[PDB]
Amino acid sequence: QWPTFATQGTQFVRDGKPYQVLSGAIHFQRIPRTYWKDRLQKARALGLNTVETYVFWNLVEPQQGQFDFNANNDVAAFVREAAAQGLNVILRPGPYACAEWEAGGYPAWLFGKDNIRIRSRDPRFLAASQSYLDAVAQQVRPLLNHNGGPIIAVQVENEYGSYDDDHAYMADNRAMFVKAGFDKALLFTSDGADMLANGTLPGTLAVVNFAPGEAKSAFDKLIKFQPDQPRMVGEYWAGWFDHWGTPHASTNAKQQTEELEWILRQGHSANLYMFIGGTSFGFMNGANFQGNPSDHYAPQTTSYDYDAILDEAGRPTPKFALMRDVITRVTGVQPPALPAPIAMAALKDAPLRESASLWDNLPAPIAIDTPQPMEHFGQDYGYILYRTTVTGPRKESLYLGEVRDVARVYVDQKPVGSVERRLQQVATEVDIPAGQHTLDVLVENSGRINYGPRMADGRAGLVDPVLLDNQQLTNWQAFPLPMRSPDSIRGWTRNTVEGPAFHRGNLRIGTPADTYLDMRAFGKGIAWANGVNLGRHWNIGPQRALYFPAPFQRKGDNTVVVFDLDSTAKPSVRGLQQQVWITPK
Repeated sequence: QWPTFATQGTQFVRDGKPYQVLSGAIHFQRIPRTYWKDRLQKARALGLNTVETYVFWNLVEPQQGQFDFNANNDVAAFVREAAAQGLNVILRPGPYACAEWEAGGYPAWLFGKDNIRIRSRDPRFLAASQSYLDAVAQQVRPLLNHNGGPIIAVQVENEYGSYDDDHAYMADNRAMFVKAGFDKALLFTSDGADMLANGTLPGTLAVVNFAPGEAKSAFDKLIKFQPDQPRMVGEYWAGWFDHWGTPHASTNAKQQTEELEWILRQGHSANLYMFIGGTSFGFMNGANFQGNPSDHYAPQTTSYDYDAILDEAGRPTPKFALMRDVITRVTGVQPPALPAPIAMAALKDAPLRESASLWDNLPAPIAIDTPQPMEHFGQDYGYILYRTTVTGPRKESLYLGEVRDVARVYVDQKPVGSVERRLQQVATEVDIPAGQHTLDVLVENSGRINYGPRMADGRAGLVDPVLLDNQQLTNWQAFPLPMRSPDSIRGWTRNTVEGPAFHRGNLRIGTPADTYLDMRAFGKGIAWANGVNLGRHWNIGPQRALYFPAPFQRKGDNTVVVFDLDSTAKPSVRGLQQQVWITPK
């Protein structure tokens, strides 16, 4: 039996004794499962006594009614590994996680044709929430603290106060958590310090989330709001995340270390966000679109390095020893040793000598009168092509409206422009020769918005009327391109191909070892290595390589396939022992 965990006045208690929660965020779906134990042992080496993780709904119910808690989705196995390393667990199932993650964690299929309003009291959304909460609770039921397990606390929703203040909606969520059985652990909410009246529920513990430099101010607000309960920072943002096209974050370790010591010397509990951020593999990054008039769509990078205590690859940064020493001073307890370090390896340049045109890799066409977003065709992530026929000679403006999120436009497979809502673009000029010609509008889902008043419109692809000058274009074909396996690619040749195209070759590995796959030869797209979609690459930066951890590798030849929207002059890849950061173009 794990020790009991409760509150008693202004403190937490564990087996009835005063207890200060010392927690770090590790998202188990962002860390290779083989490496869960390593990251948990590093959390213990910092002096932490607790790990905290979200569950991402869109990974564990990828198709409605079809749950998956296998492999890297195995939340119960992650929790058991944490217990095995002597750590309490704080579980945050959402359903909304935020987390700089695709759609804040919401399944793509919620944005389909039924016109469900997410994060609201739409009965379809509430029923879908309950089904998901029941499923997660069944996975972890014996692990909940009142059943004798290590899960000491469970968060209800996430920062709802930054979204709205419908207290009935929050009460509905608490009641769903209770029906699922999560009341066998301490329930709580987290909010920004100015958002507590909006996001909380009387009778349920609140904790506060805040940035470096805000600790004194934010705790003053939490204590005023909730004077008779324990004090905890549910997320101390000890780092920050990146957007494509903006510099890699560099945050102030001295500030964070001194403020952490101040927090802990008050007796307050804390969760460091992130302890390690890891990677949003595949298409699973999020995006911002904030509320000010000068704010626009802003997609996040594949790496979730976060300038965290541990970097993306699990290596301690200088901030690790700084904060470890803080916790050692406060607790008076010498922490356990770090595990043996996990090595990085360099791999020689490997040409990718085969190419395959995207145009030779389309599915059967789907007939539509006007473009529709990808969820209309059952598609969650990746690309979608819209095709129609046009007649020239015309040099006119093609209006696409609010593209979600990047459109490449072609005429007879020759590029004639691009349109990104990131850049406030809604149209491109197109030159159409005399006669009939094929207009192709290829759209990338760059990641559904994960936060803010715009996140409920999670439709990806095209949604607006398409016009050429003042004439609406109708009668199209849609081609969903989720790119679920590279094994299906056809049209392979050793000739040069224009973008958009795939590129393939072997990367020989003697003994598997963590490496960064250098993407500097390429323009923009995604990459598979040994059959794993490692995520996105883009020459505008700041990230320019892709983490390829040892457990995704095999001994000997490893197939690499790289998708590039742009024509690639010299396609090849190499193994680096460090991330490549550049100043955005």
